[PDB]
Amino acid sequence: MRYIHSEETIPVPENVKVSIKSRLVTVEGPRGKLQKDLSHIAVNFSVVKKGVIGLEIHHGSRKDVAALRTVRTIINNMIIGVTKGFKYKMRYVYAHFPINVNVEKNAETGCYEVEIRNFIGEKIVRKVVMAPGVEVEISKAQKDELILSGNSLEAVSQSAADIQQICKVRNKDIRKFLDGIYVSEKGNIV
Amino acid sequence: ILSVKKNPSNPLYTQLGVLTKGTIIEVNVSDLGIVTASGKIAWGRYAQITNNPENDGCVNAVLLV
Amino acid sequence: MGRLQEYQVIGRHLPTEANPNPALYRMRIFAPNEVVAKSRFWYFLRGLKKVKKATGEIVSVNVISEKHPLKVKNFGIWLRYDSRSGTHNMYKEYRETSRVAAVEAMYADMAARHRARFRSIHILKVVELEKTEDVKRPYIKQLVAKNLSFPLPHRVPKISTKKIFSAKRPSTFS
Amino acid sequence: EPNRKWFTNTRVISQDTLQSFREAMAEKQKDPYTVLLKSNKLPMSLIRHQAKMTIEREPFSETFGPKAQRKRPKLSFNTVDELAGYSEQSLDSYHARLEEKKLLSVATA
Amino acid sequence: PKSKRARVYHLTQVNKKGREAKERLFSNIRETIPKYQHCFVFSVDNMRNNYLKDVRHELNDCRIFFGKTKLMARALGTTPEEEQADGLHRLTRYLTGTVGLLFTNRDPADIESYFSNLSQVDFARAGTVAPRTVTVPPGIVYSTGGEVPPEHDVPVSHTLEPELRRLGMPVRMIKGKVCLGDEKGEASEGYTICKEGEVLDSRQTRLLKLFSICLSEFKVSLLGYWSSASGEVTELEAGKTRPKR
RNA sequence: UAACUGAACGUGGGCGAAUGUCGACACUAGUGGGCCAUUUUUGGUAAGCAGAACUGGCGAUGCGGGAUGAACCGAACGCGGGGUUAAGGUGCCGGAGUGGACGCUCAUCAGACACCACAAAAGGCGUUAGUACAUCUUGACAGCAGGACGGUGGCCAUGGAAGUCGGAAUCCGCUAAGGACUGUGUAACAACUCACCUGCCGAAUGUACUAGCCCUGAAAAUGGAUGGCGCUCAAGCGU
RNA sequence: GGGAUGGCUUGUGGCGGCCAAGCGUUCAUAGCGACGUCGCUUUGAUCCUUCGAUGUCGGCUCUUCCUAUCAUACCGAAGCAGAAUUCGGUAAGCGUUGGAUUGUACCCACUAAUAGGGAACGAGCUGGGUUUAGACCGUCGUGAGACAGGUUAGUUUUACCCUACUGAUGAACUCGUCGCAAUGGUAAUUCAGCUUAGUACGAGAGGAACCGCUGAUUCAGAUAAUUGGUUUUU
Repeated sequence: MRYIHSEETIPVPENVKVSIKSRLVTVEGPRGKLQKDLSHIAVNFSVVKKGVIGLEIHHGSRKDVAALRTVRTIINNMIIGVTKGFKYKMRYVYAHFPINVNVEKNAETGCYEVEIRNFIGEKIVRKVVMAPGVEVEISKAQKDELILSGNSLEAVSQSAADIQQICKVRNKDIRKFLDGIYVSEKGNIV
Repeated sequence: ILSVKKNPSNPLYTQLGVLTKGTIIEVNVSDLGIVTASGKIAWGRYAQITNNPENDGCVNAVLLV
Repeated sequence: MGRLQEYQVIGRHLPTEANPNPALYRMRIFAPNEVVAKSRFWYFLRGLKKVKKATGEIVSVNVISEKHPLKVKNFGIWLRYDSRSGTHNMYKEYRETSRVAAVEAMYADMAARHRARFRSIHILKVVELEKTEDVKRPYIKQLVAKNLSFPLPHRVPKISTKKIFSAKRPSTFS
Repeated sequence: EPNRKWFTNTRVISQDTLQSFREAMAEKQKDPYTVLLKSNKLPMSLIRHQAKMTIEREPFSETFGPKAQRKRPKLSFNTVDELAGYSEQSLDSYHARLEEKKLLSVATA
Repeated sequence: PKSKRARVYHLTQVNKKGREAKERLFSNIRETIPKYQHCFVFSVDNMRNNYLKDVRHELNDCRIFFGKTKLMARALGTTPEEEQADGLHRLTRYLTGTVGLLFTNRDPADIESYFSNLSQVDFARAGTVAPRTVTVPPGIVYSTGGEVPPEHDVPVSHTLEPELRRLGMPVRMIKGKVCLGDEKGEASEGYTICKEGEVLDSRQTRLLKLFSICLSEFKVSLLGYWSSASGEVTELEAGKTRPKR
């Protein structure tokens, strides 16, 4: 079955500017500006109402209709990123060797870098380079905690996943060795 | 097994005592307690081989009760 | 199954001394021509009654033309078809302009979707859905919707196959 | 071919005859210098579970495991005095066996 | 449509009720009408509603129905052409949201007095406003989370630590003790579950329920009552404020 | 025959369904228990297979198409010219359509010559079309916020066992509803959760089958084959 | 004179009886049947039960391929504390040894490991099956002789042809110098020691790993200062 018309709607707050040109969405708000190329999905954008974006597919199959939900959630996440931001709080715990985490800003690349030392007594220094736009802060309120803040949910969550996956225990019982860095809390900055 | 009574393919096969499918053999049934009407022990009874021993590695038979 | 036409085929058993006036049997048959129409009549009549071609006669064959071929109609077709499992019912609907067009579309659709040929499809009933709420399948429930207006995105322009080379890249917006 | 004699007893023998035959043949095996004559025509076919019970009474699953219901061990002693004597004689036997094994670089092939 | 959610079959004794439960509710409500003089409508909104068993036990001579709102409305009769008794369609206008029926032969003044002084302290649900600020102090986490003095409190169970971490408290397991920060109460600040004048969500209410902190109350509010003798509905105080449909 | 009463054979006379259109000698051969195929019949095997009967073909035979070929399809042959076809084809090699209509399928070596085996009542949270049964504004499926109780820590057993180590039963009340309990958990409790019910919401869903196409459903060893390039609203599949 | 089964095969037994989703079946209520289950095929024993070559395999050298992975690389699970593992997955890049025993295929050691196959078994050399002619013993035969057999000694001896391979020249475009890179080949391998650290982990016994450093095994490409070897430097 091919459905003749299928539509989704996105409400837009007052402080958001959305510019779509050849399926390239540019969302700018108080915190910053994000861009995303959605040209790989056949979709027609329109202004159905004031502050309302309309997404429509004509003569599409069920897969083509279902793709609009992904596009809707992507644009909504961009709007939430430029309005409230995204914040991932991570906690690093240890049993015997205290894990040392250093955060600096590589200014030549314009991006933050995290150096992890003494992970279960290893002499190697693990290094994680952040995606641009993600800011790393060692939390002063709680103990042994990083905070990743940004406008791009994909960038912040991918940086968090990189920090988890660079600290993995190998050739040991994971029931006994609980060392590592884990994402404790996910939420919005504001 | 007490004797080979009939190999249906050839009387020479019965003379040689070949155990194949459909062969009538004579077995000692002393461990089954088959008794005559006055108390005599029936210790010999015919049975038929119901498998292919040359392909199975064992002889399986059914009593002719 | 070709350019089909609908035929009223009336036949009967041959009159004998026992039965001077045998009963007449009438069927509506979708067939490409009158020979196929009479053959299908004798096949279906052998399937129901003690009449065959050697013991019966074809009284009448008349083409049943559509009353309003310029009126767009919705048709419900109830049919049985033969598969490797057995006989199965299907009810389908087709939005066409005539019964013969609906039956041709049904034959093409059943061939495409279930690999059923003309030899293994029996047409039991073809009806016109006179009201909109009689429409049950969603693909025509979406066509009978109020104020149905849609565009035609990505229309490849009709370019002649004998003109091999073009000087500009074609547009797909007209 | 079907026949009535397929479903009849082919060799029968009575209680007293079988017992007398077995007793006489056993007396014949007692002497190694006495051998039978025409032994191929003689009925020589007539002449020639604690673990299971324990497993039946106590299954392996009820003995040890996550579903085990065993609570009382099986002992070879009844009171403390026989326990002490059992330990003493067990230690003595263990030491004697160790001395026996001691009395009884890798080696070449 | 191959890609579909696997519908889990439940190997439990209790099954879905269905239409027969609705018919039983209809029969019970339509049979309790000709035996009781007054029929009250009460409301318990945004409340745990687990003391209704105690209310039923205390009012032994009364009959309480707490079924579906629309089911109770259709049982009493929405229109005057289908009402079981006269004036019941006037009573059905108050049945919106979480409400219940109370068939009684007592004094309406006695019923109002009982549902006035009846009050039990209860756990807050999501959407309520926090009356105060609750903060678990840093250090060893106890069962009440600082409600009682720490010298009179058992430490919280070690099995609740993953639940607290999932609910957002950055607690940790030190020597079999759930501790916030360190063992000696250093290097961390207290965890503020809720702030005064803040709408409680499910996470905060679940944290308060785990720490046995009650920040709400169980109040049954009487909206109105229909009398069989007068054949009329007298509307009480909460009935004016509560919306009708 | 009781009988010109019959039996044959003569005398004389009168008067037939459709379609197509040879016999006897003489002399002289070669081959007379070959192969393959459809149908029918008889026996079996784990599967293969082994027999007979008729017919057709080959050995004796070229031509067009199956890329190619003893057994297939079409058609049988003097030397040439013109026209039309059969079987098979029309993206290029290759003469002829990137022809038209309606759909289906995306394959980590699809498919385009399949029927046989692998192989099954086989496994797919691939995708379409149907059939049956069921729920639903008296609010269906999914979610979110809560309840999920009392006799009772039911009986026996166990060092301890309170729904959740075991055995046997498995009832009643309050019900809107809640199992002498679905899992997590405790030494045992506690606590959480499931079944079930209510509040918010808003209109169609759920289960099992059936028919298509697709994935897997077992593969070795020099580098290679729908004939090759290549083909994805096909240059694949059905009409 | 005539000759010299194959899109087969692989990982899970048979016979007999129950149970059963289902297939059938309503004028006969029979018959097949997946999944299972049940009977026959020493309390860690015994060592006092090796059960028939008609069919033939090996070895040297050397190359390549397959994966159905023994080791190395990575990953998932297991009371997997550590150490050592076990089970499984992707993966053929790289390796997979030296010996004993012929009164006739298993043992031993080193090692990371001593994985399994194909291209033969549907005119390279060399030991058995294996067997021309001489001879002996055993069995059979009156015999010549034959064999249930056992032992000894014993004649095939190319290449200069074409192709393939390995290398070396080369006409045409004046000769020569310096270059580019389509295509073809392709290379590294494993272990040990120091430090981490007697640390993590552990009741104890024991006991790692990442980064860093230094050697060695096997393979490969060169080289002759030095040391052995070679002597027609006659």
